[PDB]
Amino acid sequence: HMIVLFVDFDYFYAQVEEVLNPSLKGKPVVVCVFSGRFEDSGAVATANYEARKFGVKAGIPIVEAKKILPNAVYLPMRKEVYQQVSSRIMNLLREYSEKIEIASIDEAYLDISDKVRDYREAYNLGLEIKNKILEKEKITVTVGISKNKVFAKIAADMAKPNGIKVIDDEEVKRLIRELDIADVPGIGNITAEKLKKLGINKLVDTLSIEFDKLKGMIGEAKAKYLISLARDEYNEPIRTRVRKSIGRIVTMKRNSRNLEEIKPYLFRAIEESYYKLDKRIPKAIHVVAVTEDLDIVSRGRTFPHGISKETAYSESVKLLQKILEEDERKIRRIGVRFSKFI
DNA sequence: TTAATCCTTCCCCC
DNA sequence: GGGGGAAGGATTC
Ligand SMILES: Cc1cn([C@H]2C[C@H](O)[C@@H](COP(=O)(O)OP(=O)(O)OP(=O)(O)O)O2)c(=O)[nH]c1=O
Ligand SMILES: [Ca+2]
Ligand SMILES: [Ca+2]
Ligand SMILES: [Ca+2]
Repeated sequence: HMIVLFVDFDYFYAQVEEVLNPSLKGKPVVVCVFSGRFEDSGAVATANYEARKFGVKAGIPIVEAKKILPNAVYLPMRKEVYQQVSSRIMNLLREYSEKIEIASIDEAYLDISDKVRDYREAYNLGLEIKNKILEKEKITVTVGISKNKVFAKIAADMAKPNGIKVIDDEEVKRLIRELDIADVPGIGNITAEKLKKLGINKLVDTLSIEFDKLKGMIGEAKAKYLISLARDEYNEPIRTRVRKSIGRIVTMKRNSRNLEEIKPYLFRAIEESYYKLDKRIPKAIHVVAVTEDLDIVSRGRTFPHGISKETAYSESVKLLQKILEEDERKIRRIGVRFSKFI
C-alpha cells in the first residue's frame, strides 16, 4: 500500500489565457510563438480542445493552423504569467502533502500513502483537489491515481481532459499485457521503433528478451525501467526536484554564418538568461546552435568558479567560433544554457 | 520571442 | 581494470 496521486493541468497555457480573459472560453484558442522570420512564422505551443478536435495542436506551424481555422483566436505566448499562475497552484498542492515532486510547469506527483488508506479515499481527495484548484485559480486539471508514479500518470492520460481516474492493481496487471508499449512514459517514437524490431509491442514482452540484448538497443536505465514495470516491481520515490539549468534560445531573422551578424542575438540570449538565473550563479556554460536543417549543435565549458556576465559574453563568442569551425552549415537559431549552480 | 536524464567517448591515473 | 569527470549527442516531455 503506497498510493500516488498525479496532477496535470489541461491545455495549460491556453487555459490561462481563458482565465485572464473569459470572453475566450468556448472558442478555438491557439497560443503561438511567432519566431518573426516572416508573416506568421513560428509554431504552436498549445491549443485548447475546441481547436484540437480539428487538427490544430502543439508543434504544427502557425501558417498551417490558419489554413485550418482562419478565425480561431491566435495569442502570443506569455511564459512569465503561466509560470506565476503555476507556482500558486503548486502551493495549493503542498497543502495536501509533504511529499511532492514537481515534474514540469504543469505536472506534479503527490505521495498520499499516509493521508489516505485506500483507493476510494484517494478518489475523494482527488475530486477535492480538483474542486479546490477550480475555485481558487479557476483551472481544470486531470488527476490520475495508482500504485506508482508511472501508472498514476498513465491513468491521467486516459482520463483527460478535466478528469479523474484510478488504476487499481487488477487493471495494472492487465495493462502490463494489453497497454501499448508506446503509451508508457519515457517511450518516444525512437524508443518505440527500436522495441518494434526486438518484437516488444507490450510491457510483458520485455521479459521474453535476454537482458543484454535490450541493454544494447535502448540503454541500461531504460531496460531496467521497463523490466521492473513488467515484473511490477517499479516503485520510485517522490523526491522534490530542483532546476538544474537555465537558458534561452532565439531565432535569427535570416540563417547566417557571419559572426558579427549572430553576436547580437547571442548576447540578447545571455541577458535574458541572467535575468532568469536571478541570484543563481552557474559554473557551466553551453552555447547552443540550431542549423538550417534543424539539427542541434552545441559546445560548452565548466569553470572552477561561477561565471560572471562579462565572462559569459566573452566565453560564448569563443564557443560560437568553435561551432562554426567544426560545423560548416548555416545557423538558424542561437542560444545559451547555464548550469551547475553554486 | 519558447528543461531533464541517459549514453557514448575520451582522457588521466591508480 | 575501473573510478571520475567533462564533453557532445540522443531522447522524451
Ligand atoms: C508540446 C509543447 C508544449 N509547450 C508547453 C505549453 C503547454 O501548455 C505545455 C505542454 O503541453 P502539455 O503540458 O503536456 O499538455 P497541455 O496541457 O498543454 O495539453 P493537454 O490538453 O494534454 O493537457 O507545455 C510548449 O511551449 N511547446 C510545445 O511544443
Ligand atoms: Ca498538461
Ligand atoms: Ca504535462
Ligand atoms: Ca509515446
